[PDB]
Formats: sequence, structure tokens, C-alpha cells
Amino acid sequence: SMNPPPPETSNPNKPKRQTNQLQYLLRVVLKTLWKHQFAWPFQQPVDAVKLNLPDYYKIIKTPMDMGTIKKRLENNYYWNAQECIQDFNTMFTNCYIYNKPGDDIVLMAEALEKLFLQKINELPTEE
Ligand SMILES: Cc1cnc(Nc2ccc(C3CCN(C)CC3)c(F)c2)nc1Nc1ccc(Cl)c(NS(=O)(=O)C(C)(C)C)c1
Repeated sequence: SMNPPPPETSNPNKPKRQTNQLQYLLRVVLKTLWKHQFAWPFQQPVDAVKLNLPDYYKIIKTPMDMGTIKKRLENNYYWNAQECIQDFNTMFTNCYIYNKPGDDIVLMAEALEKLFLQKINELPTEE
């Protein structure tokens, strides 16, 4: 059961912007989660072949990970902050959909999500 191609991170025809909110999502939100001790399972797309999870991409149909988010922010791929915030939320929700309460991977996502929520609570107003 192969891995699908990763989510898109480059598209020259996509309208995109650099807003102060998107700068905050890279410089504060992404950077804080990325350096966390629990970040590594989320730093790249799930390799469901190497992890022996043949059902993963049959259940998770909108995959997302912080490696993809990092590339999108570095490429200024987004139009607005909500688009990027949705990518984070997709990543967390996907984790809770696929896994069981109290699993190690869920505990790791919950720690990252708590920090995520604390940082987006202080999202600056758009200038
Ligand atoms: C982002 C994400 C979401 N969902 C899952 N679900 C998952 C569920 C079960 C397993 C094993 C399957 C064979 N079983 C024998 C043990 C468990 C699995 F490999 C992964 N994985 C994720 N990313 C990830 C990336 C690298 C690794 Cl090494 C792991 N492994 S892990 O066990 O979750 C960890 C060591 C606690 C981090 C996960």
C-alpha cells in the first residue's frame, strides 16, 4: 500500500501573500512547535510503508504535516493566516482520527496543540 505524493507546496499560479499574521505563523508558531521535543513524528509526511500502516492513507484522506507547513510558509504559499491555521488543525485532527486516546502519538500531538493554541491566541491583528 504505497505512499501518495505529498501535499502541494509550490504553485506559481496560486494567489499568495506575505502578511504580518503569516510572518507570525512562521516566526512564532511554526518555530515553537518545530523545536519541541515531540515535534519529530510531525516534521514530515507519514511514511506509511516504513511504519507498516497500510491503512493510513486509506483513512487519512487530507494528510498534513509540519514539514509541508514549513515549506508552504517559506515559499509564501498561503493567501491568508486562516489557510495556514487550517493546515495545523488538519494535522492535529488527523492524528486524533487515526489513533486511540492516550496513545503516545496522541499525547505528543496534544502537547503540540496546546502550544499551538497558546500562540494563535496572540495572533497579531492584520496590518
Ligand atoms: C503523525 C502520525 C500520526 N499517527 C501515527 N500513528 C501510528 C500508529 C501506530 C504506529 C505503530 C504501528 C506498529 N506498531 C507496532 C507500533 C505502532 C505508528 F508507527 C504510527 N503516526 C504518526 N507519525 C509517526 C512518525 C514516526 C514514528 Cl516512528 C511514529 N511511531 S509512534 O509509535 O507513533 C511514536 C514512536 C509514539 C512516535 C509515528
